[PDB]
Amino acid sequence: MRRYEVNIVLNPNLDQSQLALEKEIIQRALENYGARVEKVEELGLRRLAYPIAKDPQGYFLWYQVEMPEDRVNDLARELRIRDNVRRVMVVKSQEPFLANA
Amino acid sequence: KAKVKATLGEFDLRDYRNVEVLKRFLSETGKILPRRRTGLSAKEQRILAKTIKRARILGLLPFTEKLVRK
Amino acid sequence: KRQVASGRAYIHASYNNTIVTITDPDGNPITWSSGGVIGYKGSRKGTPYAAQLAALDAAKKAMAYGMQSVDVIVRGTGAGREQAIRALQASGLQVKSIVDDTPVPHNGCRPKKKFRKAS
Amino acid sequence: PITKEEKQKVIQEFARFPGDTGSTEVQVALLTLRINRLSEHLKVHKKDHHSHRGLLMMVGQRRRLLRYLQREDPERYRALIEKLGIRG
RNA sequence: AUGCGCAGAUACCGGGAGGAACGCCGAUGGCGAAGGCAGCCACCUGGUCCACCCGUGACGCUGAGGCGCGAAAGCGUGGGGAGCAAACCGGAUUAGAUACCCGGGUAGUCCACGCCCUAAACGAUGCGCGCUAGGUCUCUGGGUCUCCUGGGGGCCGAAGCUAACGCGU
Repeated sequence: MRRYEVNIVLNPNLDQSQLALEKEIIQRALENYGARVEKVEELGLRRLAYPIAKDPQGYFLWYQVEMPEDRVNDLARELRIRDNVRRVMVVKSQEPFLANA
Repeated sequence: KAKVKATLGEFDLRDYRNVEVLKRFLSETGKILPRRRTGLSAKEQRILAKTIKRARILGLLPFTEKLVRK
Repeated sequence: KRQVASGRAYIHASYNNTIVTITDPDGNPITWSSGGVIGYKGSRKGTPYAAQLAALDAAKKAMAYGMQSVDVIVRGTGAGREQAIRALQASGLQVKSIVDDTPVPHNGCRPKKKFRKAS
Repeated sequence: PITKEEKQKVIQEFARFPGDTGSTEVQVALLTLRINRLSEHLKVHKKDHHSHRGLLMMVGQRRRLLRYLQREDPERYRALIEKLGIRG
């Protein structure tokens, strides 16, 4: 069971309740699928470089997680049945290759 | 010209969220710049093209822009 | 008719003709012109001169709605692109800024034999 | 896939003596893991012929090693196929 | 010119459906036995290169037949069908034009499953191993990192070979 990065872009028009409702709906799914959570980074509001679902912006989640490889598809499948879930992009974690010094 | 590698210090070119760096690698039409211009190596540019594309799907980078003043 | 102080000038410059449409700031047509709209027919509608006439016609028709400045948006590469542009500059009607927004597939549909000859 | 501890399990399980990594029996066991895993893959992915070419090759490499043992020591040759349950 | 347009088309803005293909990166680049392989993500899986010099102990090479893979077009059953387009329907052209050009258009192109088994299936060069100057460009490892040292891709070309053209670690 390996280490991944879950990206979620959320609807940018949510009050603390609808917003943190989604999040707990997410933490739920995540647990339910086998994912313990290393680091996190809620960067929330960012201005999209092109309109996603008609909206000039999007709300950015970012978990780092370990989970069972065979569930990773099945999680992100589910993770995105929501409407305020606009992108799910789950990526195998990676040594940070660099340039310049 | 200048080389887009010569403008920076250490950056993780696998980091698909760093728009401020990643963005300096696109044209004004927002297209992945050639190595002629980026001054990266083959190996590096291979990993860049991969990360930019990711950024794109995430909504953090353009696929195209309109050229200004043609 | 309505006052539109400024808006947009679309040059659609093809190999076969040039059409110009002028719109309000939201992109709803105000007036248009073309090589056919001036007197020309068929082959001549191409030609840089047709382009000029047409741009000028479209502009003058539009100054009628009290329009006074525009953003230009060019599309195609065709015998008359730049005459249409120089024409709007020289039309009075102040040209705020030119953009090329010619469309291009990110590799899409098979083209007609005509535009494939490079195998 | 096949993890270091999965492999290592199987090496120990077969090694003629402590620290043996490259005996004919170790080889034949390691091959058999691979073949078996690969066979499973192909019954579900019938289309993946590029891999099936891998398979033909492993199976070849197996049969060749076995022929070797069978000729050098018909005894441990028999030990290995009992243990693995194959070639006959 | 056929054609489409006042049942308002072309151009322009907004919303939707759908099918097919992946711009830039892109290379003189990479991968695969060949056919061949190009948006991105996961999972399942094949090959292969380097270093260490640790294990086995010649277990090797090739390979009639067999078996498997095999571009395009084509066949069967069932889907799909945007764009393209044999046939075909028109418009031009022409001495004529069963064509080149133009407007339409079905099969097909797409998917699943089963067939077909062909090709300028080409490096027109079977597979393995050993030996025989170098220079320069390049992809990818390792080192004590000017360089040295593996494994790919190129060109120039010692010796030599070739009817010549060329070939030439």
